Amino acid sequence: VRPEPFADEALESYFLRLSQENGFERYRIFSGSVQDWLHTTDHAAAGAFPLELSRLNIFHASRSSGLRVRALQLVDRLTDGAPFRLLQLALCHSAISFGNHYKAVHRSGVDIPLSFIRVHQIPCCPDCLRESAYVRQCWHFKPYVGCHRHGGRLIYSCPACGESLNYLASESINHCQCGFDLRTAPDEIQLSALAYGCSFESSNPLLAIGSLSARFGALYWYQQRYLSDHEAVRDDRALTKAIGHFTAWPDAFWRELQQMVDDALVRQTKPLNHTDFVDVFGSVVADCRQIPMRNTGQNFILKNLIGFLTDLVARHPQCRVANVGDLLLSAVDAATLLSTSVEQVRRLHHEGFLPLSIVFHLRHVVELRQARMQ
Amino acid sequence: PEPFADEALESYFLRLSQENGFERYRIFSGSVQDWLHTTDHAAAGAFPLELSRLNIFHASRSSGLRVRALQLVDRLTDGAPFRLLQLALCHSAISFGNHYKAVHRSGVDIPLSFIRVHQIPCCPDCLRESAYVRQCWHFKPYVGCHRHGGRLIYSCPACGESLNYLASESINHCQCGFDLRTPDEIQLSALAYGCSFESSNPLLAIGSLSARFGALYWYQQRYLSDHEAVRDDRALTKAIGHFTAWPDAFWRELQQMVDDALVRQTKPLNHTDFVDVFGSVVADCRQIPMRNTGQNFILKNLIGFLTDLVARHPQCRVANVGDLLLSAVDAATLLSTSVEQVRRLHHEGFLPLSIRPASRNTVSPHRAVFHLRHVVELRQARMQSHH
Amino acid sequence: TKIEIKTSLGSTYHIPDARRLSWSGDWPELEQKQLEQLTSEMAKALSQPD
Amino acid sequence: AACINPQKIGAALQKIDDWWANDADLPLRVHEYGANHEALTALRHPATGQ
Repeated sequence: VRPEPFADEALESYFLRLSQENGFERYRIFSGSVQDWLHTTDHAAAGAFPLELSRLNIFHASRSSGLRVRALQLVDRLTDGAPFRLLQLALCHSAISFGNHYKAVHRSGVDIPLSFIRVHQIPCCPDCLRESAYVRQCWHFKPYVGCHRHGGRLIYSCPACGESLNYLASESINHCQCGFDLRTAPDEIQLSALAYGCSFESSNPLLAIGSLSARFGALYWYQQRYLSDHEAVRDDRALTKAIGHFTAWPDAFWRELQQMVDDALVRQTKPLNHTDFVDVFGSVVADCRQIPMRNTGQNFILKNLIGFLTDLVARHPQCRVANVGDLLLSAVDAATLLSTSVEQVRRLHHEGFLPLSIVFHLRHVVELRQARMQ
Repeated sequence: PEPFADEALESYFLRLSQENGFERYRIFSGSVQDWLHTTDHAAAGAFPLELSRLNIFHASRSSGLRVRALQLVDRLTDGAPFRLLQLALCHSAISFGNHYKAVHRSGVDIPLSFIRVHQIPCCPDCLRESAYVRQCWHFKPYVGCHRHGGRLIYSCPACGESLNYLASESINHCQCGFDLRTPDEIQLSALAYGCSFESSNPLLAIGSLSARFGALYWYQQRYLSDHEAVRDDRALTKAIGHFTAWPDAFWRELQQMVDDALVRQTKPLNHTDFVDVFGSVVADCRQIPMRNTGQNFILKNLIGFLTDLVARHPQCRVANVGDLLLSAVDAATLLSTSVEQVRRLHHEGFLPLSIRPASRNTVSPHRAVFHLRHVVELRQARMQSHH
Repeated sequence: TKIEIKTSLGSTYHIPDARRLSWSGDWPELEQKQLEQLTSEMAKALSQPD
Repeated sequence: AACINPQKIGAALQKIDDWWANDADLPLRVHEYGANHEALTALRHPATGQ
């Protein structure tokens, strides 16, 4: 009794369509029936299937998700004609959240940082809804401002009259509660709309990464460092700010880093060889851990920092007076710049590759990196 | 002398001594060991003369002192601090499964057993172009060559006298012999020196070299149980064909033993150990050194299978397959994480414990205690990543 | 399942069907209300003597 | 006649402890150590200071 499935839609949308095709008038009546059906075979599973649509998704459940998944499998099985798992339609907690880098949710190969998930209102697009009325998954991601098809400019949060749109809350696909048919009625916004499918043309900017999880990583880093939202809600600011930043980058990144360390010298009250690397560089190294890729060809932020640090030390060789390059790094920090582990750094100290300052100097790390790690 | 991109550490040193005219034993002892002694006493004490003994993975504890000797050479020969160290074979920090010794050379780790310690062969068709013993010969899984018309590496008995280059340090000729200017699958087996493949349909045809090495080690213990007969070429040559239908054969091997195990059942299944049915196939997944699923393809297929097995056997009044007990070290392997993390996961209540222990005691890592269906579900639910 | 409650202060409460009320969630109308009324009587029973 | 024991009714009523670990799940029966019988563990083990 299943409906046409699509590859680009949200789990909640599938369920609404599924119930309607069976002659159920309202979701609450349908879910009432299902929760009761389950009590004929597995009571723990039944206790894991809530009646209200807004909490149907897996990412919502803290320690009972185990039972919730089971419940979903029973639905697949009991409804006739079931060649396809519905488990491919929903968010799960992602494994990369360990260490609290940030929270993230997983879907079919891409990790999405949690902060990019919409919560209270849901935009939609009428030129797509007339063709096939179901809700697309990409509409739940904040970066997706503007539709990538049909011109797609200026997608609304309020269709008509006095009310914003939220289809989960009012349980409805084609109409809002005041009765407006949702289906009736700048140029660069597309540079973000394309996050949908990446699909970029060759270009000069750093954001020419083919890995989707890394593209999101990059956007998150930028938001976290510049679009701080101390002052504002960021509806689309990224479209006019991020594109430029990652286009003037051959210089823009060096200017920021070069100013930061010069600025540091001006305020360098204390003898420099007792100052931490972080005291001058502000943990930009730790932030390099936010991008999910570790190899140099994808993690361009770390790659450019090494460029800069190499020349910074190279202009400042060892002399009688503490100078740039005599800043201290931990084994964890050297391990990060050296693309290695902590125990391997300990071995490198133990085997004599580098000395201890009491803990390593920046010159020691850059020199050891250029000297032994190519 | 400049090093070659693919040169062994011992080859370079032999050439160096000879290039400076230090051809004889006594001057080899001298120009090497006595000079080192006169720099400092430690560079010599750590430095035995015989060539086989010179490399790190032959060494004991005082490696740093041997390195100092390499560093003295780096100064004498106008080098760079890691010019030689990029070539040396050292002790891996990675166990490569079951506490095996494994040896590390600039990014590739090769299990101790694949090092061709004795009887190094050679290929005259490349030696005539640049005469230096080259790397990728010291590997057991390597017979024949790429290029040169293929054929066989010319093997040890060149002329009624066994050959190698270490007990008798000449390159073109050895001992009594002359200047040595003397079946279509091995050229594929040959690709342990590099990968270079396209249209890689088999699961053995893609990846970094360390993985390609691990896959062979696994195949060997599992299907070449026959005692070593130094069929070094022929024994391994067959592994490639074997993997060509893997996506569809591995599962049948696993299915066969579910049924053969079942008919020998003596206890209700919910008190049966997972191991009694599957024979540690899980532990073997630890011989490939990588932890994540997208690279360790052997583990990836085993999990695929177990997920399906549970799916076709839902819970009912009589116990069935899927209720088997796992130990702490087994969940750690299936969940792609270290053991201490499982203890933390238990403590927060994300999974149940099925056997009640006695008081004033502890449950050890080897004790079987979680149900299979509980682990499979938890992993799908909260352990996925971009890997 | 139908649940009926009487108290010593003269109140009566009636849940026509107890099978649908969760730990977490908003209760249906007229039922949410009796939860508030019962909460008040008990809040007193717990806090004021005699 | 068949019956349910007093404390068995009582154990059900007082099961309203979900203040630990910032994860509500289902509530525990109030216990000085946060005992959880189903999982054979304890949520407010003295080792945590909770």
